[PDB]
Amino acid sequence: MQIILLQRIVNLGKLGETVDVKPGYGRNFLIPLGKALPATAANIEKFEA
Amino acid sequence: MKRTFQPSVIKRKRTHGFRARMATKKGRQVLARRRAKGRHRLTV
Amino acid sequence: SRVCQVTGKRPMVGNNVSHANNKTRRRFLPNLHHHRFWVESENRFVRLRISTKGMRIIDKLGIDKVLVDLRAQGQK
RNA sequence: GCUUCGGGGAGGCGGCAAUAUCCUGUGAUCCGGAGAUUUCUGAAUGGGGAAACCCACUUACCAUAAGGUAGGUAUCUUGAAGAAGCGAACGAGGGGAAGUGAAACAUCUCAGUACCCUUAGGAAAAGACAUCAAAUGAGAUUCCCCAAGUA
RNA sequence: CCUGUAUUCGAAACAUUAGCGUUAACAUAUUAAGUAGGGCGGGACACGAGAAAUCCUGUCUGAAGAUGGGGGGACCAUCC
RNA sequence: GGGUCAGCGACUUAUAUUCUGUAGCAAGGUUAACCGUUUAGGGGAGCCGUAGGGAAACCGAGUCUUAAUAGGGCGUAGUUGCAGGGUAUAGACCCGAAACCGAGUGAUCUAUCCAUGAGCAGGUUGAAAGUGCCGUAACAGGCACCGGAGGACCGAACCCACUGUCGUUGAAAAGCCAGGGGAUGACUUGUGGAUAGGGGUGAAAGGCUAAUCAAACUCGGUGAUAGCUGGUUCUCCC
RNA sequence: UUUAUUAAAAACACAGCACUCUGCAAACACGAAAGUGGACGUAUAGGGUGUGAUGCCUGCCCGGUGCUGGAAGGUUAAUU
RNA sequence: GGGUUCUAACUCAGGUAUAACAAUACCGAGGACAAUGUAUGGUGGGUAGUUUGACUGGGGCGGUCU
Repeated sequence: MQIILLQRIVNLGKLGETVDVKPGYGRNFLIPLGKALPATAANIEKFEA
Repeated sequence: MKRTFQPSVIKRKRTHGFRARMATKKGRQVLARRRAKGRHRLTV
Repeated sequence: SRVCQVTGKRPMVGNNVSHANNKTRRRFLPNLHHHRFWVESENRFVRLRISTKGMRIIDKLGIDKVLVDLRAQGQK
């Protein structure tokens, strides 16, 4: 899963950087608890703006 | 000799009733077969 | 029933085939699992009985797209 | 059995099955089109039930008594309109045997047949090439005769 | 001889069929990704795994996307 | 095997193929589906024959094998209709299984269970407990009274079925008579309900599950199959 | 208690004994699943098996087949 | 290349609220285990379909089958 970081978290990357995570990690923790967003054009534009 | 048959209208009506036949989908098929054959007495 | 909503997968029929080539009727059941999908557009968890391919479709297309597809399909 | 609109012109009130009272040129009986009435059970649908039964609620009106008249009150789907149930064969789809044959029998056959389930229409399905062909190429689908009991 | 046959024929009313006109219900894609293909297990193809092409999918996967892709009965190249 | 008589009763139909007879054409014969104001006429796709050899390529009155050109193997009047004999696929000359499979109907009989009611004349026997007295250091123990337990006893109703006779085309598809067992309990019985077939239930006999049980009944597959039994109808000639 | 309808018995059952399983969403059973009985019970409880009041008792054998425990070594599927 | 820990998937036939079942929300208890889908080895008369030859001074047993 390609995902944009919404905050610093260890061993993955910086704020706003796009990482690849395991689908379970991305789907069950980060996105539901508001630490990242799915990697789409409409979300990268939202974050950059 | 209590013989095989011993009539009781209440049990007969519950077991072979028109309403009991309608309740189950299969029994409606039996009733429809009686109607198709042309039998005058559909149910007891 | 044991049917995947997103993709409509349902039990398949087939044959158990022995080494002597004896055939017996068998079923192939979908990998159905209960999963609570987080939906931001409604700020809530929606529980679906979904297949693994269904979860992959959630991953690829988005819970919003799949949910609107189900609502168009009917039961919601 | 009633009303109306047409036909018809001398008998008629269905049959076993006649009798009696009667009707009929003021057009009867009879035939065709339309309309009205259409008890109760039955999808039955106000609730229930051992079908042709029991018990109701409510709106309006009437009666003054212990009621009558005309309605409304099932469930589901869609956003007030639909659906339910029944009934030949054919179509499409979801499941799907065994007797039998092989001179036994398990691969195989029977056969995707019998049967169960779902669901339409006068048909259904399919249908236009991400199809064949390798001939000078043809040009959707469906059905018939060959190819051929051949590969 | 009677009812008939050949022949010519009637409709107040209603149904049905076709043509035309009009209405209100629905539909009206814009070129196609969890798709083609692939591993495992099955099914259908006259074809019983067979050297087995082609189609469907329960499971796990998964492109190119016209400078591309499918088929032409394993498979490769050329060709159509 | 047949009581007798009368009626019904068993080699068929469709297609494919081989041989024979007959008819038309004849190195040619014939069309199928279809069109058709439809038995005519059209429709030449297709089929058989006319050439065979070899697995095949390939060759061809030849060809295969072989180094061989030797040797050897195989080779050097039909067709379309009609009729008949046979064969192949279909039920296939007729009748006849015990069986297997699918879907339904059955617990009004019977097996167990659930809920709710009812029944057990009459007469006996006398457990625990209890009371009182004696007695014990207290215990214990003894006697009398009282008490009414028991899958307790005798014995009707009720339930059952151990013996014998009768009956055996019975009064009865399981009985009658004379005796017999239990008879306050693991009892009997009324009503309603629940368990359904490779399933149920079973104090267990493979017992019962509607006079049917080592796998109920009805319909369907089904005209199951039967190298087996039975039958197979007019006449004469070789 | 039993073979309704040729067998009522030494057969079945029985109280009692023993082994074994089950820590509860128990084991076990019906069912495709849900849902049930077990049980609105809890190791003095429940299931299965054998024996069958009571008195005295219940000897030897783990080689075979089961069951319990162990993995040092050999062999071993898909998959890769 | 194995373990330990965590929770956020998943489970509860645990408590509270929701009239009751269920679901849901929170808490609590587990927890990448359990369980289920596909594939796969073992076991499996619990259940099915079947086989288990012939000659023979009847059959079986013995003997024989070229």
